[PDB]
Amino acid sequence: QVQLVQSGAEVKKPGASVRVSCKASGFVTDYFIQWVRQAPGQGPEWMAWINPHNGETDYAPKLQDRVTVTCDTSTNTAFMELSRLTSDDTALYYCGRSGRTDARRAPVSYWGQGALVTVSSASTKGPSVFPLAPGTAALGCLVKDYFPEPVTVSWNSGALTSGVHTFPAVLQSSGLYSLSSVVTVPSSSLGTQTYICNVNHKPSNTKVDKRVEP
Amino acid sequence: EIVLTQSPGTLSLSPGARATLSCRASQTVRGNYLAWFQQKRGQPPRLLIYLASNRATGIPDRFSGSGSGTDFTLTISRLEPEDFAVYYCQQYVNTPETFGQGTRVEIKRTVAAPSVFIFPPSDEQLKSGTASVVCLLNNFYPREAKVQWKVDNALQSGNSQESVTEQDSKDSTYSLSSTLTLSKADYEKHKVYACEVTHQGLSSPVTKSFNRG
Repeated sequence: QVQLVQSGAEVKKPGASVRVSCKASGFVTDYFIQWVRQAPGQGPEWMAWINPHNGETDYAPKLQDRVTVTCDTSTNTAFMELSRLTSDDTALYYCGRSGRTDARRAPVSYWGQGALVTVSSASTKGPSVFPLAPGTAALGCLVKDYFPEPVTVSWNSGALTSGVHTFPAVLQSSGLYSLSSVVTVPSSSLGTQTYICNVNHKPSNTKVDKRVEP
Repeated sequence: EIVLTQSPGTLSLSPGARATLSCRASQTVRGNYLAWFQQKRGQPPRLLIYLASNRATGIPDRFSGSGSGTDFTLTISRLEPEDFAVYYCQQYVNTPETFGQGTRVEIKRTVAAPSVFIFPPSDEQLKSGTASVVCLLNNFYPREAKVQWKVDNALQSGNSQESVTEQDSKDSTYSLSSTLTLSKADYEKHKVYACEVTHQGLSSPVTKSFNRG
């Protein structure tokens, strides 16, 4: 059925270029393809449209000069290139399908999953996982100094879900991220139940299991 | 650029209530090419309304777009718990095809004070020469809260970061984590580490403390 499959997450230094792909399956010269980006904690921002049936494009004037959209008929894939990147460009880059290229104008009805582009002078780097040591008791893991997003945290390999809060990451002034994950448990449970946080940083192929003791 | 101004920024309502969301354009949106999107969690936007008043395919009839010119409204006639989300308007006729800044619709519940917990740095972290001290504010409402770090009763400033969870789907509360980061050198200079929490559910700000040792 209808799918927009985007290329994987990328890290770029300031001044570099990125090209995001948007591979159509289930339908790409039949429909307008659109590009929308979303910075973490911000709203969506429209970038561009292409008519893949004749190569016509429209670009946001702010971010015209730096942006190019193209489409390859043969591989059924559309591309957005953004040049002269700064940390202002760190965003989830969505492609989307709007109306048919022969139809009335329409908004974006089908969205890709987005490609996270992180623009930074930091290098890819797995976290340090530190315990947050403990009748309800709070305990946790501090997942510090990793780059880029994201990291996933589970407890007791996903056995423990009730009372868990995994917080949004903060971007430290070092350019590295830090995140906490906490859980509230019965105080009587301590020194009977073992608590291990399971941290996965896919981007650095890092898995840490950290036991939290009283 | 057509600028879209949505209001309010935040709407706190009971499930079952009517919600009215406004989108004002800085100029006429020709053809009424005004769309409404819903966004939840970490998902792409979902189209609700096109041409200002037309429900997209498989969108329930409790959603209603109206207006024309510079003045548009999304009404949700009866809020189901899945409708608490961010709503963006967008004009899709004039380049650039601008979005509004979003209205957040959040569940209105009774006031709940945070439960506050403070975590000293681990010995594992101190071995590497930095001290992260963490303050947890657990399961509070409303979202508005203030953390003040103190070190021997001196107010801190510029050396902490915090983040807030999404509204909990079971109890409609928020939680907040604040981290104070110091060098092991600066940490070892002081005894009393405290986070002071201000919240509508607290009669006065509450402080949670430990002594290094």
